Amino acid sequence: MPPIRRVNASQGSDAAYQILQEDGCVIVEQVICPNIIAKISDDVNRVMHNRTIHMGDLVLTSKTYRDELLNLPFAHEVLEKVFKKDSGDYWLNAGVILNMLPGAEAQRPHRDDYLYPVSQHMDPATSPDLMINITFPLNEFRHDNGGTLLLPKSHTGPNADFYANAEDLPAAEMQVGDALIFTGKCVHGGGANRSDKPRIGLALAAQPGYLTPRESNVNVPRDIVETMTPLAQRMIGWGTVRTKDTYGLNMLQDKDFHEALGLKSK
Amino acid sequence: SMPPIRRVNASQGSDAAYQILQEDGCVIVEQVICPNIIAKISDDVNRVMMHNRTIHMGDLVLTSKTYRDELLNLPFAHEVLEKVFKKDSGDYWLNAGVILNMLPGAEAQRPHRDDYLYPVSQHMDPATSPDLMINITFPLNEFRHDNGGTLLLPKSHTGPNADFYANAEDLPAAEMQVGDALIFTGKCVHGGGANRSDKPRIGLALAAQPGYLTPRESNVNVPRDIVETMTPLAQRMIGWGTVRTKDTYGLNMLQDKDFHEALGLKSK
Ligand SMILES: [Fe+3]
Ligand SMILES: [Fe+3]
Repeated sequence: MPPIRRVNASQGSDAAYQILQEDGCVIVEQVICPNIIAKISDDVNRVMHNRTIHMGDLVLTSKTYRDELLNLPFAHEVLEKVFKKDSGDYWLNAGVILNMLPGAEAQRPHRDDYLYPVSQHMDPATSPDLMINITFPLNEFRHDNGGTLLLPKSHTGPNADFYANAEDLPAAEMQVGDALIFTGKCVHGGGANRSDKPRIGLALAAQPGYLTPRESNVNVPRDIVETMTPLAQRMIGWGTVRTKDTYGLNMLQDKDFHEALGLKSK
Repeated sequence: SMPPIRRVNASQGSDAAYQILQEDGCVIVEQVICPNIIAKISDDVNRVMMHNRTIHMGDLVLTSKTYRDELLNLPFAHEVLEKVFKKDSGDYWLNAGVILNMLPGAEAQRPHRDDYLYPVSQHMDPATSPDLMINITFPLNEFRHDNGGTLLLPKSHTGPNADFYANAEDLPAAEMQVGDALIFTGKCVHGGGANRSDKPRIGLALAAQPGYLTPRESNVNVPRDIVETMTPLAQRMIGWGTVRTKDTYGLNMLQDKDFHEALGLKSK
C-alpha cells in the first residue's frame, strides 16, 4: 500500500489539505503546543469495548479543550476547505478520548461515513465529504501500541463491505503536538495495542451542519457555554449552521440561534 | 395531460395511502384527522395574529397544546412515515412544523423539489435513493385551486434533478377539506399556488426527515415542563430524544446514553 504522508503545520493548512484530497489522510506535525495537549490530558486523567475506553463530555471536562483546542486555527482552515463548497457550515459529530488499553484488538478496516446511510447512495469519487476525523495523540502513537491503521488513497473507490486486512495496513506514527487527519471515506481502523501501556488520543469528528451530531451538548450549563468563542459554540451545537445554499439549520424562533437566546460569547 | 392527484380515505388504512405515495410522490388522505382537532389548533394559531404574500409561522409547540398532543401523535401519519423511513433511514423527526398562511394575491411558486435544500439530494439518483423528506399539510380552511391550493405534478418523483420541471399554470391543485391532509415527498414536483380569492388560505405543514438530518427548527428553547407533558414519540419529533439509524446507531445522545435516560426527561 502507499505510505501515510506527512507535512509540518509550518507548511500551511493548504499543504495538509492537498495531501488529504490525494490520500484521504495526512499526518500534520507540530500542529499544536504539547503544553495544551498535556493540559487537556491532565484534565482528562482526573476523570469500554475491545479493551478501549471511549470518553466524551469533553466540554465539561477541560477548559483547555473548550478554549484552545476547539479554536485551533489550522484545524478550521482544513475543515473549511473540506466542507464549505460542497456542504456549508460544519460542527462536531463528537469529541472523544480514545484510551486503547493493552490487549485491544485491531478493528476491521472501514469507512467512518457508513454511520450516515446516504453515503451508500452517493458515488464516493464525487460525493461531499460527510466526516472529518482529527486525532491528537496524548501519548506516542506507534504501530506496536495500536496507532490508527490507514489505507492511503482508498478514499475514492466504491463503497464496500470489505476493504483490507488490518495486518496489511501501515500505522499512523506520531507525537504529542501532532495530529492525524482523515476523511469519512478513508479506510482505516484502530490498531492492536500489543504494548504494556495505554495508547491515548483525542479524536474530534467533524461533519456538515446538516448532519445530526452523535454527541449532544444541550446539557452543558449556559454559563459555561457563554465563555466560549462563537465558532466553538457552533462546534458543540450551540449555534446555527448554514448550508452551502445559505439555508439556515438549527434555528430558534425563525432566527439565528445566538440571537434567539441572547447567547453571549467571548 | 399530466396525471391527477390521487386520493384515498384514511379509513382504507395507511398501506393504501403509502402505496399511492410510492407510485405518485403524493397522495391526499381524506378524513385523516377529526375536524374539531384542527379547529382547536386553528383557535390557538389565530390567538397569535412574509414572502410573496405568504406568512410562515413556526414554533407550534409553544402556541398550541392540541398540536403537541393530538397532531404530533397522529398514528396514521406515523404509520406512513415509518413505511417511508424505517428500512432505508431509521428513526425520523421534524425538520420543521409551519403555518403557511397564504394571503390574497400570492403568486404560484416555481414548481420544485423540496429536497433541493439538502445538498446530498443532488448527488443521489432520484429513481433509487431514499426519501430525504416527507411533507404533510393539513388544511386549516378549504384548499381549492382558486385560493392557492398546493400544485403538484403526480409521478414526477423518480425523474432526474433539473432546473425546470413544469409551469405552475399547467398543474393540478390539491383540493381538500378540514380534516384531510396532503402527503408528498421531497422528490415530488410541487409549489404553492396562486390565491386569487379574497380570504387567506391557511395550512399546517409538517416536514419530517431522517433523524440523522439536522432539523431546521430547533426546539431547545421550549420550557422543559412543556416537553415533559408530551409523549416520548412527540418528544422525539421535536428533537427532545435520541434518534436511531437503520443500523441502530444512536444520534442526539447525551453522556453516551439515550437522551431521555441521561436527562431524567419525563413524558406523558
Ligand atoms: Fe472509525
Ligand atoms: Fe416546497
